[PDB]
Amino acid sequence: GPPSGKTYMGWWGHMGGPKQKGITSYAVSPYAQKPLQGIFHNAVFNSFRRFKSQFLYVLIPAGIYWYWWKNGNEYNEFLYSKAGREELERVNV
Amino acid sequence: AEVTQLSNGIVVATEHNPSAHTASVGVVFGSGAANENPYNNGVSNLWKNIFLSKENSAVAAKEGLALSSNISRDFQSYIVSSLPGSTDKSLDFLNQSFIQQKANLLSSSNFEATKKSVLKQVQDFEDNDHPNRVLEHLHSTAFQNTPLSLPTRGTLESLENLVVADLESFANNHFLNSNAVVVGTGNIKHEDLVNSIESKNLSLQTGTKPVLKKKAAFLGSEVRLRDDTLPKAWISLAVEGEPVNSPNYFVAKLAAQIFGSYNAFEPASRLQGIKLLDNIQEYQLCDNFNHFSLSYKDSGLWGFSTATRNVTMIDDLIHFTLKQWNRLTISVTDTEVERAKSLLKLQLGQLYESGNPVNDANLLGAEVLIKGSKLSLGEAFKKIDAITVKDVKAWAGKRLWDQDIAIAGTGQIEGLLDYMRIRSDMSMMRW
Repeated sequence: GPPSGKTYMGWWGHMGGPKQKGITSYAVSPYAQKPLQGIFHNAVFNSFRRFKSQFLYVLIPAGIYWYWWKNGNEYNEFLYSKAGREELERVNV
Repeated sequence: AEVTQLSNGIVVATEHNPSAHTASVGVVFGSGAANENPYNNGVSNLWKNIFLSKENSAVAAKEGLALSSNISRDFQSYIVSSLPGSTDKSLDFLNQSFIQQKANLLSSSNFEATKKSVLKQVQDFEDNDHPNRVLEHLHSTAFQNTPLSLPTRGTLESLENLVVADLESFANNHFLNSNAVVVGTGNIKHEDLVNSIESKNLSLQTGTKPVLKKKAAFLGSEVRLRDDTLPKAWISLAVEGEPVNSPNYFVAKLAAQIFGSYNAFEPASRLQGIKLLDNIQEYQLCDNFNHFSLSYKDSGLWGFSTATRNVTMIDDLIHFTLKQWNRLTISVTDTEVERAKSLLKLQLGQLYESGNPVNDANLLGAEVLIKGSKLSLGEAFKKIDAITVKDVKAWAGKRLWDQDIAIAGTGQIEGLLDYMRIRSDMSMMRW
Protein backbone atom coordinates (compact mmCIF):
# COMPACT_ATOMS: atom_id res chain seq x y z
CA GLY A 1 0.00 0.00 0.00
CA PRO A 2 0.86 3.76 -0.14
CA PRO A 3 3.32 5.21 2.44
CA SER A 4 1.61 6.42 5.64
CA GLY A 5 2.73 9.42 7.72
CA LYS A 6 4.21 8.85 11.19
CA THR A 7 1.79 9.35 14.08
CA TYR A 8 1.81 9.04 17.87
CA MET A 9 -0.30 5.86 17.98
CA GLY A 10 0.29 2.47 16.35
CA TRP A 11 -1.77 -0.71 16.73
CA TRP A 12 -1.79 -3.90 18.81
CA GLY A 13 1.79 -5.12 18.99
CA HIS A 14 3.31 -1.73 18.05
CA MET A 15 1.31 0.88 19.97
CA GLY A 16 4.25 3.26 20.06
CA GLY A 17 4.75 3.28 23.82
CA PRO A 18 8.11 2.70 25.55
CA LYS A 19 9.42 -0.84 26.11
CA GLN A 20 7.77 -2.30 29.21
CA LYS A 21 9.60 -4.61 31.61
CA GLY A 22 9.09 -5.52 35.26
CA ILE A 23 5.35 -4.82 35.39
CA THR A 24 3.13 -7.84 36.04
CA SER A 25 -0.67 -7.61 35.94
CA TYR A 26 -3.34 -9.85 37.40
CA ALA A 27 -7.07 -10.10 36.79
CA VAL A 28 -10.01 -12.37 37.60
CA SER A 29 -12.92 -13.37 35.37
CA PRO A 30 -16.10 -11.30 35.83
CA TYR A 31 -17.85 -14.68 35.94
CA ALA A 32 -16.01 -15.67 39.12
CA GLN A 33 -16.77 -12.33 40.77
CA LYS A 34 -19.47 -11.46 43.27
CA PRO A 35 -22.59 -10.45 41.27
CA LEU A 36 -23.33 -6.72 41.28
CA GLN A 37 -24.60 -5.96 44.79
CA GLY A 38 -21.35 -5.30 46.65
CA ILE A 39 -21.16 -1.69 45.46
CA PHE A 40 -22.46 -0.59 48.88
CA HIS A 41 -21.17 -0.84 52.47
CA ASN A 42 -17.69 -0.93 50.90
CA ALA A 43 -18.32 1.38 47.93
CA VAL A 44 -20.57 4.20 49.17
CA PHE A 45 -18.69 6.32 51.72
CA ASN A 46 -15.71 6.06 49.37
CA SER A 47 -17.85 7.56 46.60
CA PHE A 48 -18.96 11.23 46.47
CA ARG A 49 -15.28 11.97 47.11
CA ARG A 50 -14.64 12.97 43.50
CA PHE A 51 -16.83 16.08 43.81
CA LYS A 52 -15.76 17.16 47.30
CA SER A 53 -12.47 18.26 45.73
CA GLN A 54 -14.20 19.72 42.67
CA PHE A 55 -17.34 21.46 43.97
CA LEU A 56 -15.45 24.63 44.92
CA TYR A 57 -14.17 25.14 41.36
CA VAL A 58 -17.78 24.86 40.22
CA LEU A 59 -19.63 26.52 43.14
CA ILE A 60 -17.60 29.73 43.53
CA PRO A 61 -17.83 30.77 39.84
CA ALA A 62 -21.50 29.67 39.93
CA GLY A 63 -22.15 31.74 43.06
CA ILE A 64 -20.45 34.82 41.60
CA TYR A 65 -22.65 34.55 38.50
CA TRP A 66 -25.90 33.75 40.27
CA TYR A 67 -25.46 36.73 42.59
CA TRP A 68 -24.55 39.02 39.69
CA TRP A 69 -27.65 37.82 37.85
CA LYS A 70 -30.01 38.21 40.84
CA ASN A 71 -28.72 41.69 41.54
CA GLY A 72 -29.20 43.00 38.01
CA ASN A 73 -32.66 41.49 37.78
CA GLU A 74 -33.91 42.96 41.06
CA TYR A 75 -32.51 46.32 40.00
CA ASN A 76 -34.42 46.14 36.71
CA GLU A 77 -37.62 45.32 38.61
CA PHE A 78 -37.10 48.39 40.80
CA LEU A 79 -36.43 50.65 37.80
CA TYR A 80 -39.76 49.69 36.21
CA SER A 81 -41.89 50.08 39.34
CA LYS A 82 -43.44 53.38 40.53
CA ALA A 83 -40.78 53.95 43.17
CA GLY A 84 -37.99 53.85 40.61
CA ARG A 85 -39.41 55.83 37.68
CA GLU A 86 -37.32 58.78 38.86
CA GLU A 87 -34.08 56.78 38.79
CA LEU A 88 -35.21 55.21 35.49
CA GLU A 89 -35.24 58.58 33.70
CA ARG A 90 -31.78 59.22 35.13
CA VAL A 91 -30.00 55.98 34.14
CA ASN A 92 -31.99 55.31 30.94
CA VAL A 93 -30.92 57.49 28.00
CA ALA B 1 3.63 -56.03 31.22
CA GLU B 2 3.26 -57.20 34.83
CA VAL B 3 1.96 -54.91 37.58
CA THR B 4 2.73 -56.59 40.91
CA GLN B 5 2.12 -54.85 44.25
CA LEU B 6 1.94 -56.25 47.81
CA SER B 7 1.86 -54.78 51.33
CA ASN B 8 3.60 -56.12 54.47
CA GLY B 9 4.45 -53.20 56.74
CA ILE B 10 5.36 -50.99 53.77
CA VAL B 11 3.71 -51.01 50.34
CA VAL B 12 6.02 -52.47 47.67
CA ALA B 13 5.34 -51.88 43.96
CA THR B 14 7.30 -53.36 41.06
CA GLU B 15 7.14 -53.89 37.31
CA HIS B 16 9.65 -56.48 36.12
CA ASN B 17 10.90 -56.66 32.55
CA PRO B 18 13.38 -59.40 31.42
CA SER B 19 15.68 -57.55 29.00
CA ALA B 20 16.64 -54.23 30.59
CA HIS B 21 20.39 -54.24 31.34
CA THR B 22 19.83 -52.12 34.48
CA ALA B 23 17.53 -51.92 37.51
CA SER B 24 16.13 -48.90 39.34
CA VAL B 25 15.05 -48.81 42.97
CA GLY B 26 13.54 -45.96 44.93
CA VAL B 27 11.00 -44.60 47.38
CA VAL B 28 8.15 -42.37 46.23
CA PHE B 29 6.28 -40.25 48.82
CA GLY B 30 2.64 -39.20 48.45
CA SER B 31 3.48 -35.53 49.00
CA GLY B 32 5.00 -32.80 46.85
CA ALA B 33 4.90 -29.05 46.21
CA ALA B 34 1.13 -29.22 46.65
CA ASN B 35 1.73 -30.01 50.33
CA GLU B 36 4.05 -27.08 51.02
CA ASN B 37 3.10 -23.56 52.18
CA PRO B 38 3.74 -20.21 50.47
CA TYR B 39 6.53 -19.68 53.01
CA ASN B 40 8.40 -23.00 53.03
CA ASN B 41 7.80 -23.40 49.28
CA GLY B 42 10.87 -25.03 47.77
CA VAL B 43 11.70 -27.36 50.65
CA SER B 44 11.04 -30.48 48.56
CA ASN B 45 13.26 -29.24 45.73
CA LEU B 46 15.90 -28.49 48.35
CA TRP B 47 15.69 -32.06 49.66
CA LYS B 48 16.18 -33.42 46.15
CA ASN B 49 19.32 -31.31 45.76
CA ILE B 50 21.11 -32.49 48.91
CA PHE B 51 20.14 -36.08 48.07
CA LEU B 52 22.14 -35.50 44.87
CA SER B 53 24.87 -33.51 46.65
CA LYS B 54 28.50 -34.20 45.75
CA GLU B 55 28.99 -35.94 49.11
CA ASN B 56 26.03 -38.33 49.00
CA SER B 57 26.50 -38.77 45.25
CA ALA B 58 30.18 -39.75 45.54
CA VAL B 59 29.35 -42.45 48.10
CA ALA B 60 26.99 -44.02 45.55
CA ALA B 61 29.44 -43.57 42.65
CA LYS B 62 32.16 -45.60 44.40
CA GLU B 63 29.63 -48.41 44.82
CA GLY B 64 28.72 -48.04 41.13
CA LEU B 65 25.25 -46.56 41.71
CA ALA B 66 23.56 -43.62 39.94
CA LEU B 67 21.20 -41.19 41.67
CA SER B 68 18.02 -39.52 40.39
CA SER B 69 15.22 -37.51 42.01
CA ASN B 70 12.03 -35.79 40.85
CA ILE B 71 9.87 -33.18 42.59
CA SER B 72 6.30 -32.98 41.32
CA ARG B 73 3.04 -31.52 42.62
CA ASP B 74 1.29 -34.56 44.12
CA PHE B 75 4.41 -36.62 44.81
CA GLN B 76 8.16 -36.79 45.34
CA SER B 77 10.72 -39.46 44.45
CA TYR B 78 14.27 -40.58 45.22
CA ILE B 79 15.69 -43.20 42.87
CA VAL B 80 18.92 -45.19 42.69
CA SER B 81 19.85 -47.06 39.51
CA SER B 82 22.12 -50.11 39.51
CA LEU B 83 23.12 -53.24 37.59
CA PRO B 84 20.73 -56.24 37.91
CA GLY B 85 23.22 -57.87 40.27
CA SER B 86 23.60 -54.98 42.73
CA THR B 87 19.84 -54.81 43.40
CA ASP B 88 20.62 -55.25 47.11
CA LYS B 89 23.29 -52.54 47.37
CA SER B 90 20.76 -49.92 46.20
CA LEU B 91 18.60 -50.68 49.24
CA ASP B 92 21.61 -50.28 51.55
CA PHE B 93 22.25 -46.80 50.16
CA LEU B 94 18.53 -45.99 50.34
CA ASN B 95 18.24 -46.88 54.05
CA GLN B 96 21.65 -45.39 54.88
CA SER B 97 20.47 -42.03 53.50
CA PHE B 98 16.94 -42.00 54.96
CA ILE B 99 17.69 -43.20 58.51
CA GLN B 100 21.45 -43.15 59.14
CA GLN B 101 22.46 -40.06 57.15
CA LYS B 102 19.15 -38.22 57.65
CA ALA B 103 21.29 -35.95 59.86
CA ASN B 104 24.69 -36.16 58.12
CA LEU B 105 23.38 -34.75 54.82
CA LEU B 106 22.07 -31.74 56.74
CA SER B 107 25.50 -30.38 57.74
CA SER B 108 26.08 -26.61 57.88
CA SER B 109 28.70 -26.87 55.11
CA ASN B 110 26.64 -29.07 52.78
CA PHE B 111 23.36 -27.19 53.26
CA GLU B 112 24.83 -23.76 52.49
CA ALA B 113 26.63 -25.07 49.39
CA THR B 114 23.40 -26.69 48.17
CA LYS B 115 21.18 -23.68 48.98
CA LYS B 116 23.56 -21.49 46.97
CA SER B 117 23.13 -23.89 44.02
CA VAL B 118 19.33 -24.12 44.00
CA LEU B 119 19.22 -20.33 44.21
CA LYS B 120 21.27 -19.92 41.03
CA GLN B 121 19.19 -22.80 39.65
CA VAL B 122 15.76 -21.27 40.31
CA GLN B 123 17.03 -17.83 39.27
CA ASP B 124 18.31 -19.15 35.92
CA PHE B 125 14.88 -20.71 35.34
CA GLU B 126 13.00 -17.45 35.88
CA ASP B 127 15.52 -15.52 33.77
CA ASN B 128 15.56 -17.81 30.71
CA ASP B 129 13.13 -20.76 30.60
CA HIS B 130 10.16 -18.75 29.36
CA PRO B 131 7.88 -21.57 28.16
CA ASN B 132 8.11 -23.52 31.45
CA ARG B 133 8.13 -20.27 33.43
CA VAL B 134 4.83 -19.36 31.74
CA LEU B 135 3.39 -22.84 32.30
CA GLU B 136 4.35 -22.63 35.98
CA HIS B 137 2.61 -19.24 36.35
CA LEU B 138 -0.43 -20.73 34.60
CA HIS B 139 -0.80 -23.15 37.55
CA SER B 140 -0.11 -20.25 39.87
CA THR B 141 -3.03 -18.12 38.68
CA ALA B 142 -5.39 -20.95 37.72
CA PHE B 143 -5.15 -22.47 41.20
CA GLN B 144 -4.33 -19.34 43.25
CA ASN B 145 -4.49 -19.66 47.08
CA THR B 146 -4.80 -23.42 46.64
CA PRO B 147 -2.24 -26.31 46.79
CA LEU B 148 -1.64 -26.63 43.01
CA SER B 149 -0.58 -22.97 42.75
CA LEU B 150 2.80 -23.53 44.41
CA PRO B 151 5.67 -23.94 41.91
CA THR B 152 7.73 -27.17 42.14
CA ARG B 153 11.12 -25.45 42.26
CA GLY B 154 9.88 -22.99 44.87
CA THR B 155 10.16 -19.19 44.82
CA LEU B 156 13.41 -17.26 45.34
CA GLU B 157 12.10 -15.49 48.45
CA SER B 158 10.87 -18.61 50.23
CA LEU B 159 14.08 -20.44 49.30
CA GLU B 160 16.64 -17.95 50.65
CA ASN B 161 14.78 -17.78 53.98
CA LEU B 162 14.75 -21.58 54.35
CA VAL B 163 16.75 -23.32 57.11
CA VAL B 164 17.82 -26.85 58.12
CA ALA B 165 14.90 -26.95 60.58
CA ASP B 166 12.36 -26.49 57.75
CA LEU B 167 13.79 -29.53 55.94
CA GLU B 168 13.47 -31.61 59.12
CA SER B 169 9.95 -30.37 59.89
CA PHE B 170 8.82 -31.35 56.39
CA ALA B 171 10.67 -34.69 56.46
CA ASN B 172 9.14 -35.62 59.83
CA ASN B 173 5.64 -34.80 58.55
CA HIS B 174 5.68 -36.27 55.04
CA PHE B 175 8.54 -38.78 54.69
CA LEU B 176 6.36 -41.14 56.73
CA ASN B 177 5.61 -44.80 56.11
CA SER B 178 1.87 -44.41 55.45
CA ASN B 179 2.75 -41.72 52.89
CA ALA B 180 5.30 -43.77 50.96
CA VAL B 181 5.70 -46.53 48.39
CA VAL B 182 8.90 -48.40 47.55
CA VAL B 183 9.19 -48.84 43.79
CA GLY B 184 11.43 -51.12 41.78
CA THR B 185 11.74 -51.19 38.00
CA GLY B 186 14.22 -52.73 35.59
CA ASN B 187 14.41 -56.52 35.50
CA ILE B 188 14.37 -57.58 39.15
CA LYS B 189 11.49 -59.76 40.40
CA HIS B 190 8.80 -58.67 42.86
CA GLU B 191 9.65 -61.57 45.17
CA ASP B 192 13.34 -60.73 44.75
CA LEU B 193 12.85 -57.21 46.13
CA VAL B 194 10.15 -57.74 48.78
CA ASN B 195 12.40 -60.27 50.55
CA SER B 196 15.33 -57.86 50.93
CA ILE B 197 12.84 -55.32 52.32
CA GLU B 198 10.94 -57.65 54.67
CA SER B 199 14.37 -58.87 55.82
CA LYS B 200 15.34 -55.64 57.59
CA ASN B 201 12.61 -54.77 60.09
CA LEU B 202 12.36 -51.50 62.07
CA SER B 203 9.30 -49.35 61.31
CA LEU B 204 10.64 -45.86 62.17
CA GLN B 205 7.76 -43.39 62.70
CA THR B 206 4.92 -45.83 61.99
CA GLY B 207 1.24 -45.02 62.54
CA THR B 208 2.03 -41.33 61.97
CA LYS B 209 -0.03 -39.54 59.30
CA PRO B 210 0.73 -36.33 57.32
CA VAL B 211 -1.20 -33.09 57.90
CA LEU B 212 -4.42 -32.29 55.99
CA LYS B 213 -5.45 -29.19 54.01
CA LYS B 214 -8.13 -27.63 51.75
CA LYS B 215 -9.28 -28.89 48.32
CA ALA B 216 -7.83 -27.42 45.12
CA ALA B 217 -10.02 -25.18 42.96
CA PHE B 218 -9.81 -23.60 39.51
CA LEU B 219 -10.32 -19.85 39.25
CA GLY B 220 -10.74 -18.20 35.84
CA SER B 221 -8.04 -15.55 35.78
CA GLU B 222 -4.77 -14.37 34.24
CA VAL B 223 -1.22 -13.22 34.97
CA ARG B 224 0.55 -11.11 32.35
CA LEU B 225 4.34 -10.95 32.62
CA ARG B 226 4.93 -8.42 29.84
CA ASP B 227 8.55 -7.98 28.80
CA ASP B 228 9.14 -6.09 25.55
CA THR B 229 12.87 -6.92 25.58
CA LEU B 230 12.20 -10.60 24.82
CA PRO B 231 12.23 -11.51 21.09
CA LYS B 232 8.95 -13.49 21.29
CA ALA B 233 5.63 -13.93 23.10
CA TRP B 234 5.00 -17.14 25.06
CA ILE B 235 1.48 -17.87 26.17
CA SER B 236 -0.41 -20.72 27.84
CA LEU B 237 -4.18 -20.85 28.12
CA ALA B 238 -6.34 -23.53 29.70
CA VAL B 239 -9.64 -24.57 31.25
CA GLU B 240 -10.19 -26.77 34.31
CA GLY B 241 -9.14 -30.21 33.13
CA GLU B 242 -9.49 -33.72 34.56
CA PRO B 243 -8.00 -35.14 37.76
CA VAL B 244 -6.34 -38.59 37.67
CA ASN B 245 -8.93 -41.33 38.25
CA SER B 246 -11.61 -39.41 36.36
CA PRO B 247 -14.02 -41.16 33.93
CA ASN B 248 -13.01 -38.63 31.26
CA TYR B 249 -9.27 -38.94 31.93
CA PHE B 250 -8.82 -40.44 28.46
CA VAL B 251 -11.49 -38.43 26.62
CA ALA B 252 -9.60 -35.30 27.70
CA LYS B 253 -6.21 -36.62 26.61
CA LEU B 254 -7.68 -37.65 23.26
CA ALA B 255 -9.22 -34.17 22.82
CA ALA B 256 -5.77 -32.65 23.26
CA GLN B 257 -4.32 -35.05 20.68
CA ILE B 258 -6.79 -33.81 18.06
CA PHE B 259 -5.03 -30.42 18.03
CA GLY B 260 -1.68 -31.90 19.06
CA SER B 261 1.61 -30.08 18.85
CA TYR B 262 3.28 -28.13 16.06
CA ASN B 263 6.66 -26.81 14.95
CA ALA B 264 6.67 -24.42 11.97
CA PHE B 265 10.25 -25.30 11.05
CA GLU B 266 9.78 -29.08 10.76
CA PRO B 267 8.46 -29.93 7.24
CA ALA B 268 6.57 -32.99 8.51
CA SER B 269 4.82 -31.04 11.26
CA ARG B 270 3.29 -28.68 8.70
CA LEU B 271 1.62 -31.70 7.06
CA GLN B 272 -0.34 -33.12 10.00
CA GLY B 273 -4.06 -33.85 9.80
CA ILE B 274 -4.99 -30.88 11.97
CA LYS B 275 -7.55 -28.39 10.62
CA LEU B 276 -6.12 -25.57 12.72
CA LEU B 277 -2.97 -25.67 10.56
CA ASP B 278 -4.80 -24.32 7.51
CA ASN B 279 -5.51 -21.12 9.46
CA ILE B 280 -2.21 -20.54 11.22
CA GLN B 281 0.19 -21.23 8.34
CA GLU B 282 -1.08 -18.58 5.92
CA TYR B 283 0.44 -15.65 7.87
CA GLN B 284 2.53 -17.89 10.16
CA LEU B 285 0.77 -17.09 13.41
CA CYS B 286 3.34 -18.95 15.53
CA ASP B 287 6.62 -20.83 15.67
CA ASN B 288 5.09 -23.59 17.77
CA PHE B 289 2.24 -24.74 19.97
CA ASN B 290 1.32 -27.84 21.94
CA HIS B 291 -1.87 -28.96 23.62
CA PHE B 292 -1.93 -30.86 26.90
CA SER B 293 -4.20 -32.52 29.42
CA LEU B 294 -2.45 -32.18 32.75
CA SER B 295 -3.95 -34.33 35.49
CA TYR B 296 -3.33 -34.22 39.23
CA LYS B 297 -4.92 -35.66 42.37
CA ASP B 298 -7.61 -33.01 42.90
CA SER B 299 -7.80 -31.32 39.49
CA GLY B 300 -6.12 -30.66 36.16
CA LEU B 301 -5.64 -28.29 33.24
CA TRP B 302 -6.65 -28.73 29.59
CA GLY B 303 -5.38 -26.18 27.09
CA PHE B 304 -2.36 -25.23 25.03
CA SER B 305 0.90 -23.30 25.07
CA THR B 306 2.46 -21.41 22.21
CA ALA B 307 5.44 -19.31 21.17
CA THR B 308 5.44 -16.63 18.43
CA ARG B 309 7.40 -13.83 16.74
CA ASN B 310 4.29 -12.57 14.94
CA VAL B 311 3.56 -10.02 17.62
CA THR B 312 0.93 -8.05 15.69
CA MET B 313 -1.31 -11.06 14.99
CA ILE B 314 -1.44 -12.79 18.37
CA ASP B 315 -5.20 -12.13 18.37
CA ASP B 316 -5.62 -14.30 15.26
CA LEU B 317 -3.56 -17.09 16.83
CA ILE B 318 -5.84 -17.15 19.89
CA HIS B 319 -9.00 -16.67 17.82
CA PHE B 320 -8.38 -19.51 15.34
CA THR B 321 -7.26 -21.87 18.13
CA LEU B 322 -10.39 -21.18 20.21
CA LYS B 323 -12.69 -21.54 17.18
CA GLN B 324 -11.22 -25.00 16.57
CA TRP B 325 -11.84 -25.96 20.23
CA ASN B 326 -15.46 -24.81 19.77
CA ARG B 327 -15.77 -27.59 17.22
CA LEU B 328 -15.32 -30.31 19.87
CA THR B 329 -18.78 -29.51 21.21
CA ILE B 330 -20.57 -29.21 17.90
CA SER B 331 -18.81 -30.66 14.85
CA VAL B 332 -15.74 -32.81 15.56
CA THR B 333 -15.58 -35.56 12.89
CA ASP B 334 -15.17 -39.35 13.15
CA THR B 335 -11.86 -39.30 11.34
CA GLU B 336 -10.43 -36.60 13.64
CA VAL B 337 -11.31 -38.78 16.64
CA GLU B 338 -9.84 -41.87 14.95
CA ARG B 339 -6.63 -40.02 14.08
CA ALA B 340 -6.37 -38.99 17.73
CA LYS B 341 -6.85 -42.55 19.03
CA SER B 342 -3.98 -43.84 16.91
CA LEU B 343 -1.67 -40.99 17.89
CA LEU B 344 -2.64 -41.14 21.58
CA LYS B 345 -1.68 -44.84 21.66
CA LEU B 346 1.64 -44.13 20.00
CA GLN B 347 2.52 -41.40 22.50
CA LEU B 348 1.14 -43.24 25.52
CA GLY B 349 3.17 -46.25 24.43
CA GLN B 350 6.41 -44.29 23.93
CA LEU B 351 6.00 -42.96 27.49
CA TYR B 352 5.03 -46.11 29.40
CA GLU B 353 7.59 -48.23 27.56
CA SER B 354 10.87 -46.40 27.12
CA GLY B 355 14.32 -47.97 27.46
CA ASN B 356 14.82 -46.13 30.76
CA PRO B 357 13.73 -47.66 34.12
CA VAL B 358 13.90 -44.33 35.99
CA ASN B 359 10.96 -43.05 33.91
CA ASP B 360 9.11 -46.31 34.57
CA ALA B 361 9.59 -45.86 38.32
CA ASN B 362 8.11 -42.35 38.30
CA LEU B 363 5.14 -43.48 36.19
CA LEU B 364 4.50 -46.54 38.37
CA GLY B 365 5.08 -44.73 41.66
CA ALA B 366 2.83 -41.77 40.86
CA GLU B 367 -0.03 -44.07 39.83
CA VAL B 368 0.01 -46.52 42.76
CA LEU B 369 0.15 -43.63 45.24
CA ILE B 370 -3.18 -42.25 43.99
CA LYS B 371 -5.28 -45.27 42.97
CA GLY B 372 -3.42 -48.07 44.75
CA SER B 373 -2.63 -49.74 41.42
CA LYS B 374 -1.48 -49.18 37.84
CA LEU B 375 -3.65 -49.53 34.74
CA SER B 376 -1.85 -51.73 32.19
CA LEU B 377 -0.93 -50.22 28.82
CA GLY B 378 -3.19 -52.79 27.17
CA GLU B 379 -6.07 -51.77 29.42
CA ALA B 380 -5.65 -48.12 28.41
CA PHE B 381 -5.89 -48.92 24.70
CA LYS B 382 -9.20 -50.67 25.34
CA LYS B 383 -10.55 -47.49 26.94
CA ILE B 384 -9.08 -45.28 24.21
CA ASP B 385 -10.61 -47.30 21.35
CA ALA B 386 -13.99 -47.18 23.10
CA ILE B 387 -14.27 -43.39 22.86
CA THR B 388 -16.90 -42.09 20.41
CA VAL B 389 -17.58 -38.67 18.88
CA LYS B 390 -20.52 -38.47 21.27
CA ASP B 391 -18.14 -38.83 24.22
CA VAL B 392 -15.83 -36.02 23.09
CA LYS B 393 -18.85 -33.75 22.49
CA ALA B 394 -20.34 -34.42 25.93
CA TRP B 395 -16.95 -33.75 27.51
CA ALA B 396 -16.27 -30.55 25.55
CA GLY B 397 -19.78 -29.26 26.21
CA LYS B 398 -19.00 -29.49 29.91
CA ARG B 399 -15.33 -28.49 30.08
CA LEU B 400 -14.75 -26.13 27.11
CA TRP B 401 -18.05 -24.54 26.04
CA ASP B 402 -18.63 -21.11 27.61
CA GLN B 403 -16.29 -21.91 30.50
CA ASP B 404 -13.81 -19.70 32.33
CA ILE B 405 -10.18 -19.86 31.28
CA ALA B 406 -6.81 -19.19 32.82
CA ILE B 407 -4.12 -17.27 30.95
CA ALA B 408 -0.41 -16.61 31.49
CA GLY B 409 2.17 -15.03 29.22
CA THR B 410 5.51 -13.26 28.94
CA GLY B 411 7.50 -11.42 26.31
CA GLN B 412 5.92 -9.11 23.72
CA ILE B 413 2.29 -9.74 24.71
CA GLU B 414 0.88 -6.27 23.98
CA GLY B 415 -1.10 -7.90 21.17
CA LEU B 416 -2.72 -10.47 23.47
CA LEU B 417 -6.17 -8.98 23.95
CA ASP B 418 -8.07 -8.52 27.22
CA TYR B 419 -9.55 -11.39 29.20
CA MET B 420 -13.18 -10.93 28.12
CA ARG B 421 -12.28 -11.03 24.43
CA ILE B 422 -10.54 -14.37 24.87
CA ARG B 423 -13.29 -15.65 27.17
CA SER B 424 -16.02 -14.72 24.64
CA ASP B 425 -14.38 -17.01 22.08
CA MET B 426 -15.11 -20.06 24.27
CA SER B 427 -18.41 -20.29 22.38
CA MET B 428 -20.33 -19.27 19.25
CA MET B 429 -23.48 -17.32 18.41
CA ARG B 430 -26.45 -19.42 17.26
CA TRP B 431 -30.18 -19.08 16.51
